[PDB]
Amino acid sequence: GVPTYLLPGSGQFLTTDDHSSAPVLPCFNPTPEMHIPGQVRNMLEVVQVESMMEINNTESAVGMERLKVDISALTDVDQLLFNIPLDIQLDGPLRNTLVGNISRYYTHWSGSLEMTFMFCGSFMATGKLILCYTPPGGSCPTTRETAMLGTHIVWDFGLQSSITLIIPWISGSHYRMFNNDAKSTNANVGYVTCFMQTNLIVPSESSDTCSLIGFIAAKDDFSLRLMRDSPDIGQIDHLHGAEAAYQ
Amino acid sequence: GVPTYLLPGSGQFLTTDDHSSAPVLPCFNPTPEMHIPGQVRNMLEVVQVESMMEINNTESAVGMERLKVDISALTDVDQLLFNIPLDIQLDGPLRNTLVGNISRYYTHWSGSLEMTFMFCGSFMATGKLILCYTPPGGSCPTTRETAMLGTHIVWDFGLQSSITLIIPWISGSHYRMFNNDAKSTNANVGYVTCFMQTNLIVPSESSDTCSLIGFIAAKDDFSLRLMRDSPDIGQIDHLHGAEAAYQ
Amino acid sequence: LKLGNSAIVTQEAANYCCAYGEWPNYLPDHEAVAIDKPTQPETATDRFYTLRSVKWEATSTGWWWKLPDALNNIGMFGQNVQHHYLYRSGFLIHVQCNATKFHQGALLVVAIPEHQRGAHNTTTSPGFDDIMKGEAGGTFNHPYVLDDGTSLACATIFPHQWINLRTNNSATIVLPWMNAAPMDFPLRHNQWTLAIIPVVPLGTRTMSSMVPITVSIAPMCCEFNGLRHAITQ
Amino acid sequence: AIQTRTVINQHGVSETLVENFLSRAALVSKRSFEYKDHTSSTAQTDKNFFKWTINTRSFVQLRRKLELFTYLRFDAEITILTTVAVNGSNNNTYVGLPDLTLQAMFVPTGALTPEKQDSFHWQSGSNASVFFKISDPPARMTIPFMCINSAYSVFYDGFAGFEKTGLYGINPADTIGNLCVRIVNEHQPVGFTVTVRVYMKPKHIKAWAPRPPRTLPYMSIANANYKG
Amino acid sequence: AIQTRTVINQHGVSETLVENFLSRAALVSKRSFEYKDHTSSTAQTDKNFFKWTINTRSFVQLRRKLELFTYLRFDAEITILTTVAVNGSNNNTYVGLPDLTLQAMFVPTGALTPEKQDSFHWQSGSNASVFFKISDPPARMTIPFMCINSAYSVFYDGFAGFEKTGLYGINPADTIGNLCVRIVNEHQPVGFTVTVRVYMKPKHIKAWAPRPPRTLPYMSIANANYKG
Repeated sequence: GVPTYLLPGSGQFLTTDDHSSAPVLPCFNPTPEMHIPGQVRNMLEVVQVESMMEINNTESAVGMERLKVDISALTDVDQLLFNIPLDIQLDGPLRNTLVGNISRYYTHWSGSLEMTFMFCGSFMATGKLILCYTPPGGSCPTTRETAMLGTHIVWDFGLQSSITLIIPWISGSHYRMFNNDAKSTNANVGYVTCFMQTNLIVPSESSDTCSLIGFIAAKDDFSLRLMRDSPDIGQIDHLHGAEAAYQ
Repeated sequence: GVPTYLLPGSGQFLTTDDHSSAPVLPCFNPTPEMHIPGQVRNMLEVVQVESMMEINNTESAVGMERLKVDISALTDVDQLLFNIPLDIQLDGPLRNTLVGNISRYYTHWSGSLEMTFMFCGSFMATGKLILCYTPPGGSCPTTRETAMLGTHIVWDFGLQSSITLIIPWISGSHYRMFNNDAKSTNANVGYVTCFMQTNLIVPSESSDTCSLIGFIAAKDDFSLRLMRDSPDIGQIDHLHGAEAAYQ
Repeated sequence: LKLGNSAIVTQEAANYCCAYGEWPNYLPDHEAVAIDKPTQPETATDRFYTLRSVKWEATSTGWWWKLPDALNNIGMFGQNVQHHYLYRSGFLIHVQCNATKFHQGALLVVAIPEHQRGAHNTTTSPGFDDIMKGEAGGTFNHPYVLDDGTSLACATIFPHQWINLRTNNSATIVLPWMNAAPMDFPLRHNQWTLAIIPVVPLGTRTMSSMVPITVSIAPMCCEFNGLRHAITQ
Repeated sequence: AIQTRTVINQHGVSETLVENFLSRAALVSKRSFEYKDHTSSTAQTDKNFFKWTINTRSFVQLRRKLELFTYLRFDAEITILTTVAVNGSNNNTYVGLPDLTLQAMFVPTGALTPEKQDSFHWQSGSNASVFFKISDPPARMTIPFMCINSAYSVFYDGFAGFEKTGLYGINPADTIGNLCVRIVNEHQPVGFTVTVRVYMKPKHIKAWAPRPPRTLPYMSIANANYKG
Repeated sequence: AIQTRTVINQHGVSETLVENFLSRAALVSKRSFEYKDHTSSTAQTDKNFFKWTINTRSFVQLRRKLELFTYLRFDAEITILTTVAVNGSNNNTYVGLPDLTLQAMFVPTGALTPEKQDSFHWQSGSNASVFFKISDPPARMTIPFMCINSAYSVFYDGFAGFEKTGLYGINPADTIGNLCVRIVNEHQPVGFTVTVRVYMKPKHIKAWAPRPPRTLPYMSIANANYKG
């Protein structure tokens, strides 16, 4: 017999182990694995594709029209139109997105996001619109004048329908540095703002309240680490379908 | 000593394991294995050979004459003579067959069956007889006219004594999709029917009530998976020979 | 354009969506292990079945047609759906709208694998009537939640195009088979769910003047099981 | 409301794989069944044995994890952690906890699910069982991929059949098994309230057609109804 | 009466092998023998030890499985799962379950089967025994092929001899052994009702001359009589 000793930790059940156990019900060939399309091998290609944000930060606009923002002829010049923060696990536009929801399963979500806006107006709905992105170190812009000083682009959607923004190295995490307090410390690591460079003008027969949506995706340098339980849905513990599989 | 830890599941008895244990009563050479004929290495060559079915679906005909069907001069033209379903684990002709009984030991029994009929009449007992097989997607035929539309063969047994049918890809299983209900869900995956193309005619000295039997076998593509206890015989628990080996 | 069927749809430049990057295809080596006699590569079934044009208003929320729920009970696809137990088909989703250049709106054309859509504030499962809708299809009572408890803000990870009416009025999603099964029964199951969901309401200076969303579906590489089988030999 | 930020180097891609992302042994079902000596058959089919159809939708967090993807193929490593507890009191020093064994039998589709702790289905033999004890390490059975199609339809846009009502999302396939756990020992004079906490670790995970996650709270296991 | 169908790929032939088909450890014999301290010898030759002649015909499902074939050669892996149970009551906290050992001794043909728990046949030495405990894993003895012909005649068209009556189907050969299980410990002041559930897994299985299965219910172990 091989002389073995039980190590400290033998016989315990770790929930995060790769130990292959005894295959119960053996010599059973399963259904043979066929090439189902859309194969997911990683969470990165999940978040690398575009996904809309809750751009309307007004709490009166909930449900459908919170994925879109209204630009009218009375929305004037030099006005903050959306104030999207580039932070994942707090309330805002980056809540029910792909990247935000997948990175809510993880603590650390350092990387780069690829956030894309398309204007949803008429074909000749022309208007110059300045998008200002601000770094984590800095104050949020309130006017077009302080939007021009920061790193910004001027997107005239008269001829270009979708604008494509590349964001350098957003890095946020979950912090529990306090001793057993469970404070759930958050982070502010960026803002993407919108301002009106000129009045949005439309033909008289077309709608003046022209709308705008936007997406967000991720690049290859975006990555996640140290998976956790996502607190989007809690345990309800009284589901109607429950205690029926238990029967 | 080799440092070992007890895995979760060590010391348990799985009934479906291939672990070779300690050979009790050793250095004992058995009776040396000689070539006994008819060696069975697989359940496929069991079911690949022909076996009769309970073709008479009438419950009045039980025992002997349920393996055969009577064709007389008064059985007329365009009449349904047998209505064999191609389903294994429900009551019918496919109950006490080889393939049905072996595949009652298994849940999934996808494959092809090779079901063979021979006419058991006189030598000059001539009669055109149409056999219609229907796919799982479709209704059971009731007349010769709807038997001709489906995939069918016309077997005149005046000169040919045994007819041989090949059935493409019957696939049935056992389903317990309901949560702990034990409904024992079944499947309907085919029918083989019989109709009279013309009146069966016989000489006056021979018997008019000419009989017909049939067999069923399986091909090489027939296969079984996920073995279970066969419910053909239940536990009686009061057998007379029992408690005598226990003495 | 799109002349490979018995019915064509004339439109602008294609700009197709290779749905998950892959084209429709028939059974490869999976044919031998699946249900036998699948041979019929039904080409009259590939007719471009244009559903009736659902009516885009500003007050509208969305529409959906499950892909075996649509195209059944009509045409060659419907007749072979009743006569055939199981099938495999990719779908060429083609979504058009005769919207003017002056019209305002975005439209999430999204095709959903297994849209097991839930009911609203009832714990019971949706049934035959509110799932198997048919040619006209159902409407999203809550398009933001996609009637499934999910989020429309992440509906774009599915195979999707975008009718931004200022740049395109045409969608083309070339769906593959999309099932765990190699071939599956069209009566009891839907592999896909086309969803015409306006994330922007239709905009005009009037009371959202009329555009129709005409939806045209061709089952690409549609393959049923064969009723006509030589049962002899 | 302290706002702090840290720089993360984070040069890894393998932690976001689907295999690592779903291959965590999470609590998928747990109840305490009352094994204490039943002279009278009361609250039958749930009293003296633990029955649970093997589904990932029973617990909400792990449920929302696996309905991130439409189609999934995995060999569910089932780890069954049973902790007994004596109901009532006998003495003050030590009540005496026996090393009683349990038959954590796996009942697949097409197989007879037991309805009592002494039914004939426990001794079937065809449906595989493990016999493990409290003093033993918890039973680690890695059940294989039990589905007649090639992936688990965690959404099934359709019904189990063309008739009846309530089968939406109920695949005739998947139906991974009926995890039936009893106590093999005949009823002790003292009783135990044994809670079977079974953990599922999906293994050899392949995901297909990735989806938006669930955002409003769930209302039922069998469906995907929502509180909008 | 729901009627559903599924498409099964099912590209396997090895699951229908005879070795896999009969190599499942099924319950072949089980009774509870009353080991509790016998000051008076009552109900002798069955009270204080478990005797069972090793035959596959004792349980019906496994019996119908092995009389699918006429001739069988297998080394019967015998797994003996004994669960004791204290009859009566002593206290309310813990009755105290000792780690008592058992001699699961295998008595072949031509060997003396014991008639009591303290007979001299238990200490024979020639007939091999395993000594295992309740706290130990169950005793896995793989007994070899014990037959003076080359296969087990699960039907024997004939008698054990040309004279006497009742030997039809009783092979002078086969007679695989007398599985005799006792408790090695001398009688405790408290009693245990130990049930010996022994499981046979046939190993290295070769089958010959395959047969129709049994269709009406059995009526006796020794014969194949039928209720027609």
